[PDB]
Amino acid sequence: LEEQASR
Amino acid sequence: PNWEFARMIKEFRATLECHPLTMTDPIEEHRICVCVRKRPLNKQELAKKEIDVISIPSKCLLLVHEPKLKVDLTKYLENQAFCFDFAFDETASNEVVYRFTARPLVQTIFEGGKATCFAYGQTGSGKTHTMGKGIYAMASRDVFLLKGLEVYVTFFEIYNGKLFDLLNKKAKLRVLEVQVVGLQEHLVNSADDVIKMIDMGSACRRSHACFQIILRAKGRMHGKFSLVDLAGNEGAEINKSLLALKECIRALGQNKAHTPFRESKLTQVLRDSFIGENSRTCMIATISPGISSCEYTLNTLRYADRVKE
Amino acid sequence: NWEFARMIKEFRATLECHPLTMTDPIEEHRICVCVRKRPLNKQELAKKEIDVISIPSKCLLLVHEPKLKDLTKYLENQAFCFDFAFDETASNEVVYRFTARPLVQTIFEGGKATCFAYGQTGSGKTHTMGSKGIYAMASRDVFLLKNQPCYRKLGLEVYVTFFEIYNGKLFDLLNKKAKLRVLEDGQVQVVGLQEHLVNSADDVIKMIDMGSACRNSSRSHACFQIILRAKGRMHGKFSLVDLAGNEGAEINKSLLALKECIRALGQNTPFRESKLTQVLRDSFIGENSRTCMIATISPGISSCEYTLNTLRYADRVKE
Ligand SMILES: Nc1ncnc2c1ncn2[C@@H]1O[C@H](COP(=O)(O)OP(=O)(O)O)[C@@H](O)[C@H]1O
Ligand SMILES: Nc1ncnc2c1ncn2[C@@H]1O[C@H](COP(=O)(O)OP(=O)(O)O)[C@@H](O)[C@H]1O
Ligand SMILES: [Mg+2]
Ligand SMILES: [Mg+2]
Ligand SMILES: [Mg+2]
Ligand SMILES: [Mg+2]
Repeated sequence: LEEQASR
Repeated sequence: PNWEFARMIKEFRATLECHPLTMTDPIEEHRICVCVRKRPLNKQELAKKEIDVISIPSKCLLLVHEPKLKVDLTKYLENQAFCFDFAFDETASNEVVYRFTARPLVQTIFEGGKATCFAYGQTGSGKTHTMGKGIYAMASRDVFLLKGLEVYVTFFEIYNGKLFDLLNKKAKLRVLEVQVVGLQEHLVNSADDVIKMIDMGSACRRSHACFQIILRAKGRMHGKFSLVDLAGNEGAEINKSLLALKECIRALGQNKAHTPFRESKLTQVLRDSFIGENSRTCMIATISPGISSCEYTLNTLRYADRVKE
Repeated sequence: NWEFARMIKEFRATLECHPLTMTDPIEEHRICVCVRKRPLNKQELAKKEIDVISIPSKCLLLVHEPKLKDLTKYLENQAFCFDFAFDETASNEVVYRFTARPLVQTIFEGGKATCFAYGQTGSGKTHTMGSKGIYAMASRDVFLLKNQPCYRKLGLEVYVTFFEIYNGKLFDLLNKKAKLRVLEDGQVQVVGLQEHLVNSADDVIKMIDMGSACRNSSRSHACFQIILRAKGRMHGKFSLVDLAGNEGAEINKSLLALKECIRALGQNTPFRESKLTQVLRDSFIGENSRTCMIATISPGISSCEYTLNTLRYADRVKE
């Protein structure tokens, strides 16, 4: 999409 | 706006997913801990349109994108990667920072061994702020939460080989063969007393600064916690002291009996600290992500890696 | 080596990189660039050739390139970001799900698809593409669509065509290794090509194997075209290319032009230069054309001189 900061 | 670099940094980070460090993570416990902490770009730094230049794709990995130039003068990037026990960024509080660096060490001094923590880097990076509330105080109540023994507090600075105790208003001291007499050790009954010792020591009107937690039972030392805020790694005699540190720390993964001194005033008084079958240490290399302070930033890291040794 | 082995080893000791799982969302990309690290070979290993490709994130690769100054030791851990980065644990289907699978969806709307592997000899290309093959899995997935009760209108006649281009001298691997002719009107179009219609995915595999059996394999590209036809009318064409070894002088200008022609696909093409750019010119025009590049590499220290160019090529194909 992109891209995503998460974990 | 240099502009073209900020273009190249963002067409990098676009394609990049990052899995940061969280409180969900386990608290690791090593011989020598090497961490790094990037501070956020301040207003005055932002107001000049300074590109952030450092990323943290994970809990440990750290990526720096440095602006290089050809002989063409073709603007370039060279993406250098670095690993550490815990790399953490803007979002990281001190509560985060204490938990992964100093927090395991409080238990260490109550054992009978002795622990020391350094924040090291460039001027205006985040050394004083990290340790100064700060890591000193954060250990204190957790030092005081753990319960017959009494606790003593030391605070002093090292400049030009001289040694000041801020506790007494500018009270010069001497170091000898290891023992520093005139050692100001105030007894505290809880964080209350200690918190008052830090700010008073800090209030005093290019220098190392050391804070100590000490334990005695019969009146005999049990555990020593030494938290140092080093000078800027950029008269140039400071270069030597920090250089010695690397060697002093290194002899602690060799479980070594022998260490070098004299050529460094800082070490001498911190010197019990680099020996024993129970001596742990953490190192905090803080950096300024402001692109036009990148050379200082790299130097701050090339010092800290492989000093896992 | 020894030394450069412990600096790396020390680095990958605190590394906590995560591995991309199949569950990971398939992205839909107009121009996808991925990198495939190849597992270490027992021969490369036997010589204790050292592993030097750190792939910590689904979207990220590293190369601890070994150079030295006083000769006091250092390591330059270099980062390259990508849409995808495959490790030595990534299966073929694993690489399929994120490169060629979404592209199958594109040909069924008359769209044009073209997908490359680009790396040195002994990097993974001609493996990693072609039952093992991205070729084979393309068909298998293609036939599945034709069966679905959603495209069964457009009564299509699956075809096949596997040819090889070598120094301007192209060759159709569908005959007795016969040669071909290429022209274009005042558009592009081949001559003599024999579109092989298949109707079993097994058909394609035994259709490919000819070119396999026929075809150093490294001075020439292998180009495989899947074409959908409804009633003899062309729908969409999918080109899968096992490129010539990227490491003989015309070859570099075949990749000069290719790289140039993937540049303008993003900007919505200097095709007339090289023969590879001529045959697949269609798949580089319009808003209907998607491409996927698999720059594949070698994990060994000796390669690092030459697999840092393949990485440098790829980084200039995302813009
Ligand atoms: N979390 C934070 N991120 C960024 N800047 C901060 C943060 N906390 C405090 N600061 C401010 O940054 C300033 C830098 O001072 P200091 O930390 O002494 O620089 P250095 O320690 O590098 O010499 C401090 O006055 C402090 O108020
Ligand atoms: N991901 C992989 N897993 C296992 N083996 C591989 C992988 N990639 C390549 N190989 C092996 O490496 C060898 C060389 O690869 P190949 O693609 O045939 O040559 P080229 O790189 O010139 O196309 C092949 O025999 C193949 O078996
Ligand atoms: Mg900015
Ligand atoms: Mg300061
Ligand atoms: Mg790894
Ligand atoms: Mg090959």
